[PDB]
Amino acid sequence: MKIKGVNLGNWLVLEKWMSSAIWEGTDAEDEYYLPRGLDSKVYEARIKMHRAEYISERDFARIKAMGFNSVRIPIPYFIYGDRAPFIGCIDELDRAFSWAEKYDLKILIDLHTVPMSQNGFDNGGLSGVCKWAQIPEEVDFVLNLLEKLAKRYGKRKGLLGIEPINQPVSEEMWNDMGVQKRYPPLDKEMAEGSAPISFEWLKGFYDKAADRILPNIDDDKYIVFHDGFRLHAWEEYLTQDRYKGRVILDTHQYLMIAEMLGCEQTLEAYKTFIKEKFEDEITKVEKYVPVVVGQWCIFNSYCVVSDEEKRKVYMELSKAQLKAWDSLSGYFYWTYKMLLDPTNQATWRGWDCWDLAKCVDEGWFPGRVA
Amino acid sequence: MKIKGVNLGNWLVLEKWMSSAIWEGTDAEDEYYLPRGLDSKVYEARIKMHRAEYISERDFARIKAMGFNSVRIPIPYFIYGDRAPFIGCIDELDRAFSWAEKYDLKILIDLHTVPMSQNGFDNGGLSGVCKWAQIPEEVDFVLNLLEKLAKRYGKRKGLLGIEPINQPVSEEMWNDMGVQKRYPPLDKEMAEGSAPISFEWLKGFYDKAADRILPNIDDDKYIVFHDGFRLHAWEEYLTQDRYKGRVILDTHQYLMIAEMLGCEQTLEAYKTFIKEKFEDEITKVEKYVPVVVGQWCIFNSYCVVSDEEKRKVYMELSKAQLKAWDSLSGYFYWTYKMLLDPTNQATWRGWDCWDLAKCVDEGWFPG
Repeated sequence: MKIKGVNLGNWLVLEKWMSSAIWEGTDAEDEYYLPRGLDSKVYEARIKMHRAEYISERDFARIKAMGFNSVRIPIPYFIYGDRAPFIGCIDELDRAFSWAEKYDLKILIDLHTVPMSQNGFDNGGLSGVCKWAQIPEEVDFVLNLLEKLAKRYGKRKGLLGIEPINQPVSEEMWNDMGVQKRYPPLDKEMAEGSAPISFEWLKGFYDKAADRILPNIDDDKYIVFHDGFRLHAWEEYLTQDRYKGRVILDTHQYLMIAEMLGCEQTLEAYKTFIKEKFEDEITKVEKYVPVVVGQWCIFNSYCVVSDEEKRKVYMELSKAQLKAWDSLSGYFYWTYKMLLDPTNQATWRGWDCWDLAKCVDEGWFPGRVA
Repeated sequence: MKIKGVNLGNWLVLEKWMSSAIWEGTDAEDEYYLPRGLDSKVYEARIKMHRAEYISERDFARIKAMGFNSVRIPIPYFIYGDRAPFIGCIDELDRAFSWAEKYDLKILIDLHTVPMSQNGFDNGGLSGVCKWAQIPEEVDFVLNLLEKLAKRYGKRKGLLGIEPINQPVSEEMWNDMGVQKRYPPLDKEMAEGSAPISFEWLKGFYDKAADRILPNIDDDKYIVFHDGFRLHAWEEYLTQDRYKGRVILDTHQYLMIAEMLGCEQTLEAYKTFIKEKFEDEITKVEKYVPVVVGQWCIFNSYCVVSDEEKRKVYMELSKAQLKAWDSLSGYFYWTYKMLLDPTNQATWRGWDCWDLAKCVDEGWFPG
């Protein structure tokens, strides 16, 4: 297994910072409140235009041309069109499968959002609220959704696997990130009582998700479990007989943490950090379960210095991380594409490196990975 | 600078065949009728999303990375926002200039559409109507618009030049192409009296446009005159002393026209046509005036056959035309980007080669 991938962030699951136009004229910060700030016909028009334009067949041709073999697609819980006022997008996912199959790429379906949220992050669609796991109706809704998706795509050549939930927040991450202040909730009463998701509860959900997914996908397909921010917690759970050869652990690792931990802002120090904190630690998990780094990037404060120097640095950080991931089962860069405008929004300078295809065009990431 | 360019078709000037989402739920065939088929708030939402998503900074980075130095940007006559119900797009053009200057690209501003049309083509915004040149008030509107744009951008590092009007239709084109049957007018009364634009009228308009543009652009910038489908008509006009060093002739050349004229649909026949009808003829014009081939592509009916042979044919047609243009002042591929789905909408198989960036990714055009 050598998964070389990109994420399709901000396509079917909106991330406000990655593109401004859909948010114009509203005060919404997240997916949940966007339709509440617009006339229904305007919301529909913007959503449908965004989904048609942001990712299309030509993007799959580009991803293949860069040497990737896989794509991770964040999908929303409302994909089947059964959760008003949100707009379904099963047709978009169907088209993605057709384009992946044309270009000999495989898709990891990533259920990125759930009703009432698994993390309270803005990327989860509902800022500052984290109550999904406390609401059995919505847990059951998600399990039914996962079953439907497995039945729909489980025999497809273009399926790599299914990830039952992105980024279920741990107690440590919930407290350390100060989630409800970092992503302040609009409805304070909706937010009160929110709780992080315990390891034991998550294992129980994973058991049920496996019961819905594994019987309904072909025997070469994978279930991909997010680490729930507990990289080293999963040996006993993921070495169970039912999972042998059928599972991948997804961990998300951002280079920017090096600076917070005191890494010197030189290439030599960043490369040592990548070797020690990323390669050396994560390969310990690879010993007993395949691991993909399902979100990572080259963002760093040093490059936020001439343009030539920042190009040199970005390229070396790309190569150093790619080298680390060669000791694992693979990776998905976060993210393939944004619509950032650092030329005119000067405060976003240093942040366009989260757009992988743009990194390639700037000389910040290798032109080909295979 | 040898001009190595791509067009930004379908960005600010819509062309229905290149993307479907904006037309959903309507039977509009062109720019003019789109707002007539939608609630105003829906039209505005769709136009604004399309313009934000279709072209952005990352596209200028890609164009530079692919080795181009120039973009040709079709703009609509309603760009300043003064022609209801259409939506202005000065901001978009201003952003294009900022991105071009960041990436060391130059912009040819191409006025692609005019009120009541210069060609009756769908790409002119109003199918089957061609009356602009018969309406002095709208000719004047266009002259004022060109003057404003020349003043706004004429001192900018990122400006290559200004093209006063795209594809003003000739008598021969109007007759031979059967424009009004190919692009039938929705409103027969509006279309009544449509007529092609004569060479003598066009030179008169060019004199007026040059008076609005040339005093307002710097000496390293150009007025770019479309040939009006008359490649060889311009020697006397464009060698006047006042135009020396300030002018480029824009000619549009499509390999598929060879098929209409009876060319065999083989690579060898296409290459012969490219050498004899493109290179050998257009280089005669380059001898007396700079020429750019402002729209061209690799579309051919042969490729419409194994994927590998299709790839080799496309790459050879790219290389053969690039070789032809090497003896000219430059070119702009039509077009940079489309949103076709040939996988699911098989009508478009063989047509995605009009998307230059996708050509590069398929190995149909040199990296």
